[PDB]
Amino acid sequence: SKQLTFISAGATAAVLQSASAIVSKVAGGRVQTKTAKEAGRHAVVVGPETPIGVHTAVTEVPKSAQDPLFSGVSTVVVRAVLPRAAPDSVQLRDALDVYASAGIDTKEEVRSATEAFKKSAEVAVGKAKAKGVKRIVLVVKQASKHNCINELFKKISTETIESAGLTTEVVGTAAVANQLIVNPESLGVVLLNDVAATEQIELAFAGVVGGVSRVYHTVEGGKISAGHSFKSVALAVAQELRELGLSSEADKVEAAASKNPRAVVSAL
Amino acid sequence: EAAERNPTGDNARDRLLKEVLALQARINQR
Amino acid sequence: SKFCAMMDLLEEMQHRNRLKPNEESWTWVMKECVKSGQFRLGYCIQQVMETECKGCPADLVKANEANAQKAKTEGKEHPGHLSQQAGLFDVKVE
Amino acid sequence: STKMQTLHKLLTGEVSFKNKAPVKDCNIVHQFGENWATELSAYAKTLPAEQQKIIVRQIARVKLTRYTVAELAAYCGDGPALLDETARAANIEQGVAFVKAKGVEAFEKYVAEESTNANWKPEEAKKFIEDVKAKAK
Amino acid sequence: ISGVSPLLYFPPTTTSTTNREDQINKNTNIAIQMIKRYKGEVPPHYTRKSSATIEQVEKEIDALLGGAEKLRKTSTDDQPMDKLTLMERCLRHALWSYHKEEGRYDFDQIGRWVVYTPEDEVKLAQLKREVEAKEKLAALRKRREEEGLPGGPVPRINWPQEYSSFIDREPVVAKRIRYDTLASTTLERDEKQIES
Amino acid sequence: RADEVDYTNLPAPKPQKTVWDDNIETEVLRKYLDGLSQYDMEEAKYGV
Amino acid sequence: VDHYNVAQDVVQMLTKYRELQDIIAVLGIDELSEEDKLIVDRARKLVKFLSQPFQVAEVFTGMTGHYVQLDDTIDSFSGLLMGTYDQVPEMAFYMVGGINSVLEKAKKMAEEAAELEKMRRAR
Amino acid sequence: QVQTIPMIRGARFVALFNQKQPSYFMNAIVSLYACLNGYLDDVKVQYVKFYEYLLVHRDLGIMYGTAKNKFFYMYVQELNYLIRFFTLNSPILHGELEEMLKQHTHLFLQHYQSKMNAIKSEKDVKALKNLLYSCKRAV
Repeated sequence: SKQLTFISAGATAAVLQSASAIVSKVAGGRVQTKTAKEAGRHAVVVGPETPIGVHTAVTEVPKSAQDPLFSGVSTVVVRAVLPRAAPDSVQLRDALDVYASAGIDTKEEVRSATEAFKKSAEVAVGKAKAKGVKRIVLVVKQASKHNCINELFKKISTETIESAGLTTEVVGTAAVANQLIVNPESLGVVLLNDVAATEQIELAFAGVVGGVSRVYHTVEGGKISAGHSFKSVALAVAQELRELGLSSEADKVEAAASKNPRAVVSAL
Repeated sequence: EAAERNPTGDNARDRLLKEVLALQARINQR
Repeated sequence: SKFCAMMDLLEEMQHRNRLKPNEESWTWVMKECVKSGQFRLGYCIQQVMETECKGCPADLVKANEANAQKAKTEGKEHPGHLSQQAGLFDVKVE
Repeated sequence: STKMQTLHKLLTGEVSFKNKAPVKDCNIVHQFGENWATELSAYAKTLPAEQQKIIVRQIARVKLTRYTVAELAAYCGDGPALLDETARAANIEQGVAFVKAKGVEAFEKYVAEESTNANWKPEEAKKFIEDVKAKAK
Repeated sequence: ISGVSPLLYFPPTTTSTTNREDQINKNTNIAIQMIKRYKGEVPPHYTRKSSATIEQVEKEIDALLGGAEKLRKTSTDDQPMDKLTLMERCLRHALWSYHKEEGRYDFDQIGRWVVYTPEDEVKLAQLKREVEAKEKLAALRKRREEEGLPGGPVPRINWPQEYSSFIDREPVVAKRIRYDTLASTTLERDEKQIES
Repeated sequence: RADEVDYTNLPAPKPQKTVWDDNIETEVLRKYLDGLSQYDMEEAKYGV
Repeated sequence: VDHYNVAQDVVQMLTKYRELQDIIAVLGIDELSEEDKLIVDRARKLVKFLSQPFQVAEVFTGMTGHYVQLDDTIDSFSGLLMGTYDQVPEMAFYMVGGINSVLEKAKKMAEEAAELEKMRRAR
Repeated sequence: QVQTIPMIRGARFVALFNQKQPSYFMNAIVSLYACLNGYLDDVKVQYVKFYEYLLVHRDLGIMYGTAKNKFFYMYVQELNYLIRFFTLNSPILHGELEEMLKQHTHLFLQHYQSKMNAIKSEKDVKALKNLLYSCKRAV
């Protein structure tokens, strides 16, 4: 009856097959599992690559799945995701910076980028207010190539955050990545501009913590789960089942993920 | 003709310089 | 540079020790230019030998020309940066 | 005494480098020697329990910092404890592909070059090259 | 390079397909994409008042100027021009501007019948080098294809030295990845499609 | 017993600008290749 | 390099100003050329612009001091040499710190004179 | 102000003597020979350094497709030991030396000095000064 939408973005077939086996064995057939390329709700996306239709890329440190090394840490990493076009077409993150050099008009692209950053900033400040932090950390790659996208990102993110009444501290990519991996307790809320390096940093943090499921906020309005490894995907499925209204099944998947990361399907 | 057809700290100085001279023209008028 | 080292030696022999280089001495210079691939230098040595010595060995002259043509075919006749055009306010004086 | 105190502060984040460089496994080895972990662990024993736990946790995090961000994202998806085995398997798989692609003798020369570039020990390189060859057949 | 690495480094030769046709075709999609936005809309269609071919016009011009050859008299550049000279200059200027716009880049006559401002000589010199440069590059990449070498230009580098002077592997690693990926890909674009 | 060393002082990684072979392909991509060199130097200085 | 170029230009302009000061003492201040009647002006603003109010003298002189950053100094003098600030009154540079102070003092002078005109026009 | 030939050449020589770093033997002697033979008479004094920089580093003959020499190019640094063995007034090197000097002078007067004499914009004037300073400090 119900439907779970599986999106594949750069994920090996083994992970997708494992996810399908886990849901089928745990759900028992009550909820069907259909595959697609875009969704707004009841969706799990497998693979490092960002799917189409997501504007925010928040991730946290769930209490249950905290690794012993990172016990007690509490930091929220939100990556701003610009609208994604077809693979052949030039992505906005690159078009916004190259068209200016080429002299092409960049009005519509700026407007689209501004809307995405505003939504991401609103999500980030909401998380910061909920956690109670007073200052957030913006992350922008300091490469000369990305001298325009980051500038707009800083201009808009600081504007929205300052309007909300919180402080912003701008930093690069290398320093923040090292701090987040070594001393993450000194960062409460960190926003990331839309760059390939930031995506890798978000994945690295999501994995080093012990394997977690990232939350993507789409244009249509909602939350979709995202994973890249066996444990992360299993947690993503468990959260998705919990959203559908399945508590016991979600707990079993979470327990299986904690015990046997690479073979959860056989473990449960 | 084509050039006519087509069309932050430093901006503040330009703003002040323009505005500073704006009153200097106005005082001369009346 | 072998060519620079040899030319300096000839200068010592000529201008300080007052000994005139012979044909063999100039033929060790021409061989290096052919071997190194410095065809433009070979042209000057060829004229030097003809002016002072009893001409230049034919094989070296032909070999030198062969090197020049290969550079011409390969576009290496001149350094690349020299052909790039620049204006009054575009020459990046260093 | 000063070296251990400086190292403890640096790992704790109290004091950063002169240029605010990231506190990586590379930079810590750069300024505190190859066996900084061993001496620090021995020194930490002369400190209260809380400081000992922090030192152990910081050392473990620094060791995890020994990988690049891309490697951590690709291989550390299923936890840090399983990172080393996953990375080794991925590294071995690349060797197998190279061997099947451009022979063995060139691969042997390439492994020698990479081990030279990686500061790896001859025994480890020989152990690695033997393992990949065995995996092939 | 401080700190012995946790793993060795290997070539990032991940995907082998990337067929030059497909990659070039993808490169063709980008080229057409950026140009349309830069130029805007295709200009409004125009209906010809008269029908005539460029070759016919050139032949008519040649016939018109051929009958006055005996009457036509040369003179110094600074001296005043004659009716025949003015007519010839105007006709040839229009004809060669049309040809250059079309694509018949015959520089020998363009430099004669179109160059009247030093700016024009500058433009001709810039254009002349560009065409020759593209021809050599296409031949070089054809010869490179005949020699089966990576199309992407190779930076003259010794990576064993790079790791040495560097303090950490991460910047070196990424640098290797970028150039290696650059070498794998070919920077060619479809020719006929763009000209349409 | 005087000062020994400043353990909090690392040497700055001395960057090197990548040099491309002087060919027609380099002339065509002179602007393209220069940007890559600048990006590489920026990455080396900042770290990533 | 920019700092060196600006400093040399100021020195050269000041030296020329001294030479011109000899000729204004011969033929009055009109008889030199147009160029040497724009050099005098921008070099009567440099001299006025080199004075700075020290924070140590706030109590005695009353006027608040200024700490001019090097980056501001190079730009402030560089712009004056080119001729961007050729319309600002000369006195706006006397005992002021930075280019922004020159502009704000100009507002306070232009607005101050505005009341004077309305007074002298009236009454 | 009567400016005879000795006065012009003397003024150019004084300008050339301005140096910051040691000059390679070939570059120095070639520039002196050009000034001595009057190739710099048309070049303004303030532009001598820029003229020298183009002669040594750049090559206008190769740039504007008007090269006829075979070996005597300023980028061939190995000619230093041939100039030191034969002299720039030899039958072997004199002929090509004059050709490149004449071409370099003609191109410089045609392209660079003409534009430099047609600069009035304050921004352009500032840019020209920066160029001259750089040339003076580098050959």
